[PDB]
Amino acid sequence: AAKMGKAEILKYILSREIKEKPLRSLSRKFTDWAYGPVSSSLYDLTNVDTTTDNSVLEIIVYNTNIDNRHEMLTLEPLHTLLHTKWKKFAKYMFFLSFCFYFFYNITLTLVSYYR
Amino acid sequence: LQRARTILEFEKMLPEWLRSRFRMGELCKVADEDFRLCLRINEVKWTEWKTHVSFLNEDPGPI
Amino acid sequence: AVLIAAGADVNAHAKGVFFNPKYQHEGFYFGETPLALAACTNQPEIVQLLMENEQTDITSQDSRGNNILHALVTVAEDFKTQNDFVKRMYDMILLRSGNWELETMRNNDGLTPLQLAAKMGKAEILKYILSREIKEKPLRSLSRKFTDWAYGPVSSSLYDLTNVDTTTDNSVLEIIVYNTNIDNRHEMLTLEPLHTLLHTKWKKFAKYMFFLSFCFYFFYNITLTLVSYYRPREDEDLPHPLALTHKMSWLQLLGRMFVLIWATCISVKEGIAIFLLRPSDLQSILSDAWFHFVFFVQAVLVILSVFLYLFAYKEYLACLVLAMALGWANMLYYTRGFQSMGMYSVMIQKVILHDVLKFLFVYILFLLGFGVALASLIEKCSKDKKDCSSYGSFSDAVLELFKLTIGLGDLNIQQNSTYPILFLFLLITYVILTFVLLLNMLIALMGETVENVSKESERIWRLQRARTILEFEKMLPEWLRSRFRMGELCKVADEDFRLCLRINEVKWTEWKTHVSFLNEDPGPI
Amino acid sequence: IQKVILHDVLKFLFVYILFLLGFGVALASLIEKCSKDKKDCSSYGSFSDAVLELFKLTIGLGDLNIQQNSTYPILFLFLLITYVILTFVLLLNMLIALMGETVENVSKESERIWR
Ligand SMILES: CCCCCCCC/C=C/CCCCCCCC(=O)O[C@@H](COC(=O)CCCCCCCCCCCCCCC)COP(=O)([O-])OCC[N+](C)(C)C
Ligand SMILES: CCCCCCCC/C=C/CCCCCCCC(=O)O[C@@H](COC(=O)CCCCCCCCCCCCCCC)COP(=O)([O-])OCC[N+](C)(C)C
Ligand SMILES: CCCCCCCC/C=C\CCCCCCCC(=O)O[C@@H](COC(=O)CCCCCCCCCCCCCCC)COP(=O)([O-])OCC[N+](C)(C)C
Ligand SMILES: CCCCCCCC/C=C\CCCCCCCC(=O)O[C@@H](COC(=O)CCCCCCCCCCCCCCC)COP(=O)([O-])OCC[N+](C)(C)C
Ligand SMILES: CCCCCCCC/C=C\CCCCCCCC(=O)O[C@@H](COC(=O)CCCCCCCCCCCCCCC)COP(=O)([O-])OCC[N+](C)(C)C
Ligand SMILES: CCCCCCCC/C=C\CCCCCCCC(=O)O[C@@H](COC(=O)CCCCCCCCCCCCCCC)COP(=O)([O-])OCC[N+](C)(C)C
Ligand SMILES: CCCCCCCC/C=C\CCCCCCCC(=O)O[C@@H](COC(=O)CCCCCCCCCCCCCCC)COP(=O)([O-])OCC[N+](C)(C)C
Ligand SMILES: CCCCCCCC/C=C\CCCCCCCC(=O)O[C@@H](COC(=O)CCCCCCCCCCCCCCC)COP(=O)([O-])OCC[N+](C)(C)C
Ligand SMILES: CCCCCCCC/C=C\CCCCCCCC(=O)O[C@@H](COC(=O)CCCCCCCCCCCCCCC)COP(=O)([O-])OCC[N+](C)(C)C
Ligand SMILES: CCCCCCCC/C=C\CCCCCCCC(=O)O[C@@H](COC(=O)CCCCCCCCCCCCCCC)COP(=O)([O-])OCC[N+](C)(C)C
Ligand SMILES: CCCCCCCC/C=C\CCCCCCCC(=O)O[C@@H](COC(=O)CCCCCCCCCCCCCCC)COP(=O)([O-])OCC[N+](C)(C)C
Ligand SMILES: CCCCCCCC/C=C\CCCCCCCC(=O)O[C@@H](COC(=O)CCCCCCCCCCCCCCC)COP(=O)([O-])OCC[N+](C)(C)C
Ligand code: NA
Ligand code: NA
Repeated sequence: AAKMGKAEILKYILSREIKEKPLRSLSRKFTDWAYGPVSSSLYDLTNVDTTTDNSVLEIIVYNTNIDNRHEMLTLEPLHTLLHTKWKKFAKYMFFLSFCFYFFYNITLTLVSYYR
Repeated sequence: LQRARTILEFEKMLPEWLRSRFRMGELCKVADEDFRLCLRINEVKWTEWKTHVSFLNEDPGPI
Repeated sequence: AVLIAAGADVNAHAKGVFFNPKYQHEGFYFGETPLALAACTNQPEIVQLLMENEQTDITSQDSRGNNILHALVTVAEDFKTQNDFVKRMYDMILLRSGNWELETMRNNDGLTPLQLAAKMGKAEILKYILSREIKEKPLRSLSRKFTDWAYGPVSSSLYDLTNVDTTTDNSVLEIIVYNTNIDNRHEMLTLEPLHTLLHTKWKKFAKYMFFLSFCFYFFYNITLTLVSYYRPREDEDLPHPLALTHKMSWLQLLGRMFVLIWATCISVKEGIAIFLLRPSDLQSILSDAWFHFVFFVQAVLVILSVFLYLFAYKEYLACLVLAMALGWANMLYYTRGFQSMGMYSVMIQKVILHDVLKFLFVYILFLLGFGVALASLIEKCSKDKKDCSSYGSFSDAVLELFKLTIGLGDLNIQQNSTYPILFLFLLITYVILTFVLLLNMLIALMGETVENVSKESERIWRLQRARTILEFEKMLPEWLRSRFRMGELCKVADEDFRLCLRINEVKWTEWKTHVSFLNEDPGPI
Repeated sequence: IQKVILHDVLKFLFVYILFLLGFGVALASLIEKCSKDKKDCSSYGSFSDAVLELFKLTIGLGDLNIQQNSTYPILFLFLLITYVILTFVLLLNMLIALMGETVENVSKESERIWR
């Protein structure tokens, strides 16, 4: 479904929640607790995070064939998962890549202007 | 979408011991003899009032 | 119902940390009592069942001092997210209580439920309270809006001004104008008693104090300009004219004395105002205290140039010229006295922040980047003739590319370059990026900005004028505050005298027999 | 033409003249006397002369010489670039965008106004 860009089916599978008791273990979304209007849910990450090969997240980002990649990344477990990777490690590696490339351009400029 | 490609390219050049330090999700028991890694999202809904029946924990705090 | 009949305590307080959460997603605050829980979860039949029991204490307070009405204000949200149940729960509990005990109670911050709604920006609840009108006879004195007379489609109403006008501390009007936290101040000032009240203050005193502030600041800039343009330019005529360092009995000497005195008065007045309203937020520095900052810098540069001449350090002339240029630019503050020019100044502020700053960042990158590459391609000109290239250094190349952008001068492609074809390639690439792409895209992006903010620019202007009105009101003497008095004293109920504001109205669509009124005879009496 | 003059052009001219006359006095009072050996050492030598130079810059005629007879040459260049940003980048481009809003509204009614 991720490979062929079927966004309606993909939304249904990633957030499937079965409240009936004998078939509850077929869910991928679970309610952990609730009180009044407030609740907290858990989303299954088994074959969607990048800990295995050909995961759902990797297939969507690198899929040059389909035309709706930027709509499929709005879906519910994928959006928070990219946010968590940016906050923990990815924002600091991006700043360090900027600093090394800036110092590379400064030095190349100064040795060419002051020949 | 452009920033997402930058994130996954940074993730592949990390050593395997450092991939284990930055770990998305928590190990949870969702059913009898069924342990899955899960991601937590909170929510507030004011429009559909129902009696809550299906839950994993009776006590609703951060535990 | 089975538990209450068997002796369950109807006054218990759930006071744990889950019921008083530090962050929003970790719990659910509702006011800690069983009556408040049933109201906040939209259960109107349990609320009715609880209030009929005579053991239920309807006026109790929780750990932070909130009663039942404070708690409903805290959980309220707008119509798209929550519908209108919270407003309906407020009305049902208030009428059952039957007096003014609940709405005059203060929490641990010292706030009534009316003050708390203004502080938290709850616009739906605030609209309901300010215009509450109860037509049923025994509960009529709980109203804040009264019908004075009516005849056919024409009627005249009175609005209670008790804790909303600025005659007391922490009034509703003052809380809304100075609330830098919320994002909907300019929507809340459209509400019914607040809008006419600002109109009345402008007509009676505030429009005349605004004109007098303009005249004094204009004469201050005229005199500062004339004594700086007409300095004694002679080397032998040393003394600076400002403040009369050599008393010479010259007529019109008082303008040179006016500038030194008036610059001190600005620097004290703006020194106090920046102290009392200090922002912890850069968006509030630009949206409230901008013209406090730039009037203060201008007055300091005038005082600082006086000390530099009296010690003769020659840098006094630089401080004077920066003070003149900033002074005439500061005249744009006074456009907010008109609707047409005031909305135009709102547009200027939005276009600078959304469009102009992004353009300047990319343009300077292209200017400095192409500037070094062209300058390092030019050979030495120490041989026979001088003046063989205008791109001979980095400073010279940047100046030539800047003049090309604004279209001044001439273009010579015959420089002293080692590679003349490569020189022309880089120069044409610069023209395409700036003349064809970036300047034309700036015009198109401004068209999108103008379309969005034109919907809101009238309400943003009225918020700016409202801050000017309340600042003028605080500098009046107490005997003169009594002369300009909003409202009239009216008898709205038996032994109940309130200050009220009158608003007239014509309604052609709902025909009814008029029953509730304060006066049988409908004229101006 | 009548609607654009009244709604857009008159507001532009008021703010432009304030910037023109205000920056004109400040630049002119920074220029030294030219009574010594050579004449014609500055084109900003008076208030009338400085206003003419800033007007020609706006409509793009002539040449630009930053080497005047200023006491403080860096301060002279700072005020001149600030004038360019306020008029060339901000006010002239915003005028085009505001005319687009005026054309959209009055095009609905312009046939009935003509009749
Ligand atoms: C401290 C010196 C500042 C200027 C320095 C220049 C470079 C630094 C630039 C820094 C970034 C600029 C961003 C400014 C954003 C807000 C501007 C603004 O208020 O827009 C207003 C337009 O009228 C103006 O005042 C704008 C004109 C530009 C400033 C004048 C240039 C200086 C002139 C001479 C140069 C001498 C400089 C001498 C000192 C170096 C209208 O806005 P508003 O809708 O009414 O809402 C704000 C008002 N409110 C907050 C009360 C509600
Ligand atoms: C698309 C159009 C827009 C373009 C805009 C950007 C384009 C910028 C264009 C730049 C072209 C000018 C540089 C060429 C070099 C000339 C020589 C020179 O004197 O350089 C000197 C440095 O000069 C400076 O430091 C410049 C000072 C102004 C800085 C930017 C203005 C701030 C605007 C804020 C207002 C914001 C408004 C408020 C916001 C609402 C030193 O070099 P030198 O070799 O030693 O020279 C001899 C020195 N001597 C002269 C004393 C003897
Ligand atoms: C907890 C957060 C940090 C955790 C991870 C940190 C360790 C790193 C993890 C793994 C090691 C890195 C593998 C190879 C590195 C090669 C470097 C290189 O060629 O540049 C690469 C940047 O590469 C970067 O990731 C930027 C940071 C430099 C890493 C240097 C490691 C030492 C740490 C710091 C040393 C002392 C500094 C101390 C600073 C205080 C190329 O950049 P690019 O963006 O990939 O490609 C260009 C853009 N493009 C896509 C358009 C083409
Ligand atoms: C019935 C209607 C009138 C009733 C009230 C009248 C009495 C006054 C009431 C109270 C007294 C005033 C208190 C202090 C005054 C200090 C002056 C000063 O520093 O300038 C202040 C203006 O201040 C003004 O209000 C403008 C009018 C000057 C008041 C002078 C009183 C004598 C009256 C006239 C004398 C003879 C003239 C005769 C004319 C025919 C500063 O202006 P600002 O706007 O506050 O701040 C700058 C803008 N900013 C916010 C961006 C920073
Ligand atoms: C225009 C100059 C061009 C050249 C300037 C160059 C720089 C340009 C810089 C900025 C451009 C803007 C310039 C500022 C304009 C003036 C301020 C103002 O707004 O006045 C306003 C009111 O003020 C009046 O009452 C009108 C003046 C009548 C005389 C009253 C004198 C007061 C003394 C009496 C007491 C004596 C007490 C003293 C002794 C005790 C006019 O606005 P309005 O729209 O008519 O108000 C109605 C608004 N409403 C309909 C929405 C409700
Ligand atoms: C074309 C004939 C041939 C040439 C004739 C040449 C000579 C012509 C002489 C005089 C006519 C000059 C204009 C005066 C009338 C403007 C009307 C207007 O819309 O004002 C508006 C603002 O506009 C201002 O008033 C702001 C200041 C403008 C500067 C002129 C001072 C006004 C007093 C005149 C003294 C003269 C000083 C200037 C001397 C040149 C009114 O403000 P507002 O009501 O709050 O906002 C409107 C929005 N609303 C309608 C929905 C509420
Ligand atoms: C000019 C004189 C020097 C000033 C320098 C420092 C001034 C900076 C101080 C204050 C302005 C910073 C923003 C604070 C308020 C945010 C609101 C906003 O509109 O920002 C916008 C622009 O912001 C950017 O991201 C542009 C990137 C660079 C801006 C700063 C460097 C100036 C570039 C070279 C200039 C030097 C040239 C000098 C020589 C020619 C964010 O983009 P947005 O999405 O459209 O915002 C929508 C609103 N929102 C945030 C709520 C979503
Ligand atoms: C408050 C903050 C706002 C300030 C303004 C805003 C920030 C503006 C940012 C930067 C402005 C200044 C840039 C640094 C260079 C200094 C210039 C210099 O000193 O010239 C000297 C060094 O010149 C060189 O060595 C060659 C150039 C080196 C830097 C390469 C520029 C490309 C950067 C591209 C990306 C940069 C930007 C990226 C996008 C933003 C020599 O030059 P000269 O011609 O031989 O001098 C003759 C006189 N003299 C012989 C007596 C000495
Ligand atoms: C995917 C495709 C995109 C990229 C494609 C390339 C890949 C990039 C990789 C490498 C770059 C290849 C150049 C090698 C470096 C040599 C430079 C050199 O010698 O200067 C040469 C000029 O050079 C130019 O003017 C053109 C350079 C850019 C070519 C790319 C065209 C861009 C498309 C736009 C198409 C229109 C542009 C055509 C404009 C001519 C000649 O030097 P000279 O000054 O003549 O010698 C002195 C004069 N004399 C003869 C009297 C003795
Ligand atoms: C040009 C020659 C000298 C003329 C001077 C006197 C001419 C004045 C005579 C008549 C025009 C005045 C308006 C009367 C009719 C109102 C309709 C209107 O569109 O006005 C608008 C502009 O009005 C302003 O407020 C602009 C502020 C200054 C205008 C007057 C000074 C000119 C500035 C310097 C020029 C001198 C430059 C000379 C040297 C270069 C009001 O804004 P609006 O909200 O968009 O209006 C919508 C319609 N409404 C009112 C129904 C709401
Ligand atoms: C019908 C109404 C429409 C009329 C047109 C529209 C109205 C236009 C408004 C104004 C136009 C005229 C401005 C007044 C100055 C007179 C100029 C002068 O006489 O020069 C003399 C005085 O020059 C000086 O003393 C220095 C400048 C003083 C005023 C400061 C201007 C800043 C105002 C900023 C805000 C103002 C605007 C605010 C926004 C609107 C000397 O100058 P000179 O170079 O040495 O002369 C040489 C020849 N001579 C030696 C033989 C003598
Ligand atoms: C909240 C922050 C906003 C406000 C910040 C400041 C607060 C305002 C409060 C006080 C103003 C501070 C200046 C003190 C007065 C001294 C003036 C002076 O001596 O002239 C100086 C130049 O001066 C300049 O060119 C820059 C002046 C404006 C600086 C503000 C930058 C605006 C942001 C835009 C950033 C880019 C702008 C950078 C452009 C350089 C030097 O004089 P000179 O001509 O060199 O001397 C003769 C030449 N000689 C050396 C050969 C012998
Ligand atoms: Na031109
Ligand atoms: Na030209």
